[PDB]
Amino acid sequence: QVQLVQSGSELKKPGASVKVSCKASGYTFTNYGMNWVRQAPGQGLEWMGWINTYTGQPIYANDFKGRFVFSLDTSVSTAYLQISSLKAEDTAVYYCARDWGPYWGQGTLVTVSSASTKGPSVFPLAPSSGTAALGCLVKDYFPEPVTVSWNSGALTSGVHTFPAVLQSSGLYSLSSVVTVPSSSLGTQTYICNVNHKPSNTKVDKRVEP
Amino acid sequence: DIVMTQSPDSLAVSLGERATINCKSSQSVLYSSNQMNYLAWYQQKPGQPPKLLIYWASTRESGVPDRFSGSGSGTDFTLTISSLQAEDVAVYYCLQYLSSWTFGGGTKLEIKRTVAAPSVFIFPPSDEQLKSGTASVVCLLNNFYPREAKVQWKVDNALQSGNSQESVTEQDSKDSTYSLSSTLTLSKADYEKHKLYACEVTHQGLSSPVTKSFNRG
Repeated sequence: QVQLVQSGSELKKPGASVKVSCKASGYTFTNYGMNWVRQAPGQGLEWMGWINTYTGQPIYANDFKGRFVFSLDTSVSTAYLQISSLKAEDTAVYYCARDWGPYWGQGTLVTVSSASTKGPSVFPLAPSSGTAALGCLVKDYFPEPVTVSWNSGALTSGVHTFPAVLQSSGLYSLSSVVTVPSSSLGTQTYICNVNHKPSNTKVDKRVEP
Repeated sequence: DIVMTQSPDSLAVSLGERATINCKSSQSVLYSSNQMNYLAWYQQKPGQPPKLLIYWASTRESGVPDRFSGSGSGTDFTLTISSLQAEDVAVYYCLQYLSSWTFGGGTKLEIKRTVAAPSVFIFPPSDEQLKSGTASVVCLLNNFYPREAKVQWKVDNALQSGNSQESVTEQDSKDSTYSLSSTLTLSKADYEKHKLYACEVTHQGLSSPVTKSFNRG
């Protein structure tokens, strides 16, 4: 029943401001306080503070005064996080989390960077020559993330999608692969389905010997 | 000013064994009045929010399997996975919520299994790529354990430095192995100035190294 649904990813340039929303449903909004929590990539969970959803009074952890403001719109049961003067190291997933019980938002990625939105290029890694591995290379996209499936998500077994790497171009890159029977190759078709939502780049490359 | 310190920071345990994570608070989280400990345990897997496992120190959240339990009191606490399963790979966090929230630093739990040799494959650059004029040669190690692996690139048997980037999948939640992709990157130019492209691999699941090469076209 209870749901906390947050706004979508944001790419921001240094100096700007951002406003993440957390919309709650399934309970009386003003009976439970709301927490904000920050997770910088690869790092631990860090409590940012709490807002009294009845009074609007915000409490900030020591490390998050100045640039951070919590607010409400009670009329649509929504909590807001506003960060101003964005820095690169504010790049993080931000989560809303309700007092009492298990309820968390799905989190909102905020990326602070000068660089521009740029969709990838997709390139096969075709098999050749028991088991034969094949894949896709997803190159020169910014920012993170991208998703990948195999055969519109019919082939999930055996799939291995790799963590992105930041190249010294300041653009990301990653590979996705899968191992299959080497008899299947002529008979069976294999398509990697690639999506990068920040630039709308959606691609269904075929991969063949 | 309630500091939470978890230990160890990471931990590898064998499928079927007991996993134990510790959390210590710098002040008691036992509330005198109601004799409850204001302490929770969370499991976070990648891409996901943390999922609550245990609260009031020892009460198991609905839907959480019986193999997870929490105990302890005051300032010292334990999370116990009685019989570890492949799906339990994750980062685990303690939380005190008596006086504001403070999370522990998190504990990365991995599975320890039998040695497993990587399946090495090599993949020459695509024609489509070379048109825009860059060469990405991809070596793949597949389904090995442990994580430790060396990948040396050889161009005409000339050892490469500073032009390959590696990347490792998280441990797989079904069979407890890793996979590693190495990419050698070169200008179209440099790719034409040479012939045999090879990646050589070192591991404990190998008495001696394994190579895979192709010849440029």
